Amino acid sequence: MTTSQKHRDFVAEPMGEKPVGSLAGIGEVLGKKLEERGFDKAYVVLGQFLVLKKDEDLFREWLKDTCGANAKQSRDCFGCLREWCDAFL
Amino acid sequence: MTTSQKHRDFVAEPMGEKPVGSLAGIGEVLGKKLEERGFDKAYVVLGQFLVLKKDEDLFREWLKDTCGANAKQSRDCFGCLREWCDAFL
Amino acid sequence: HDNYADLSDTELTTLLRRYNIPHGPVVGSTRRLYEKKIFEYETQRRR
Repeated sequence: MTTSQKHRDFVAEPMGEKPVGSLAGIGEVLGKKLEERGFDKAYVVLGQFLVLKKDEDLFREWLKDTCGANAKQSRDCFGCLREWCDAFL
Repeated sequence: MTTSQKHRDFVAEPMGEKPVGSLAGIGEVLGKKLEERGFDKAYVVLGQFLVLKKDEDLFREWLKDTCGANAKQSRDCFGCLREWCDAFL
Repeated sequence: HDNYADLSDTELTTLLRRYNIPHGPVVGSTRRLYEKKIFEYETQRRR
């Protein structure tokens, strides 16, 4: 899963108030759609993952249906948000 | 804010998969209503707080409108969930 | 299905803005709560 250094950097130190586009799998174009949806910060998006009880099918359908992310980009957010939770939750 | 030892214990160690009724301010009766609302775990409720951008007025209206918590019990959840985030987020 | 339920997330957000009503992310899980908030305000203007 050739994730960018952001995936390891994200699960290597707190998220603080970093921008949504900072989450692995979310690019600048996708971060803009979530931002227009009321998610101007990554911690708001991690909240959605927690509300879905880590349901991978509900999360991927939610992200894809919410912005149009591909099956591939959603996998990076699932493991990226989920691994952060494993070290942090 | 005479919060029970649960408030300090909650922000003193990870939350893990502890039951919703474990959050400070949420009693067994209130934990049952959130549970019927799809929040069988505390980490699902913390997610709601993250989705509301810590908006105290939206959070208190949501918890009160969702279960009927009093202005008093919602204050314990706000500072309790918010302080956990300060140490864990 | 509700009058306000036929509004799309983008249209719902612009409506809350017109009334200057604070809000967070709009999602079916909290969309209903938002539909009720606009109804209460719009009701006042109707009275």
